[PDB]
Amino acid sequence: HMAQVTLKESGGGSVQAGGSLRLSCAGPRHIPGSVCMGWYRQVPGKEREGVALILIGDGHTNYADSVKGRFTISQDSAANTVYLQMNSLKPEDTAVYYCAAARGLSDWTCSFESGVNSWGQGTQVTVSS
Amino acid sequence: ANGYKTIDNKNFYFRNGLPQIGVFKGSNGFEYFAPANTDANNIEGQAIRYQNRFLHLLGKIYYFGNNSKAVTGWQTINGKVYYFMPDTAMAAAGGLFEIDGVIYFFGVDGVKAPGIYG
Repeated sequence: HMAQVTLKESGGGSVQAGGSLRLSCAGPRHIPGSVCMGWYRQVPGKEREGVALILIGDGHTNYADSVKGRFTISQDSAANTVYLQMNSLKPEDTAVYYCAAARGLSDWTCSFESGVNSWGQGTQVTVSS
Repeated sequence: ANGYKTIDNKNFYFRNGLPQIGVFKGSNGFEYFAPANTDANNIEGQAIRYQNRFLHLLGKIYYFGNNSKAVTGWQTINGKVYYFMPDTAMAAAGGLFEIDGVIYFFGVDGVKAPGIYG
């Protein structure tokens, strides 16, 4: 079983179209089993969507098509912590970004589907025209 | 006179009628039966509190969780993947290991290399 973990978030901010921002999300130092960490985003009024996940300690990445080639997810090389480098920001990227942790799939991949175990409280990112 | 014993509310793991030092599985999971004066004046071979940390013992590597018991199986610790062998709790280390029919590489420090090796 995957116990719930606390996910502490930092970063975000407000930029003009075209800018760059970074998010960070830290989990506890020890998580049994395999773990995918990363972000989903939700605009108030809209549905939540996956943004990017990475499998900690192995490195499979999964990106939403709408952010591929602009946002990059990486992990810290000494902690259960991930980073989202949000380059080339567009107004449509404006949302609350929520850190997520979920079990890795048996083939060492992460999916946005089939359940998230733990959530962060969320970070607002705002991009203006 | 062999095996796990509870004496005066302390736990020991006996062989040859003497407390052994090491990480052994008693009725209460894998515990660290430590040399005297490792923690809080424990006596020789007494199981000690030893939590949320690695243990290096005779060139083997263990990880103790929040209940002073050594973990087993896949574990994600400090950004890295480890696999602690179920029957010993020792980290897989030093080369190729076949786990559930898949081959992986683990470094000398027990860290799993990215990817599948066979």
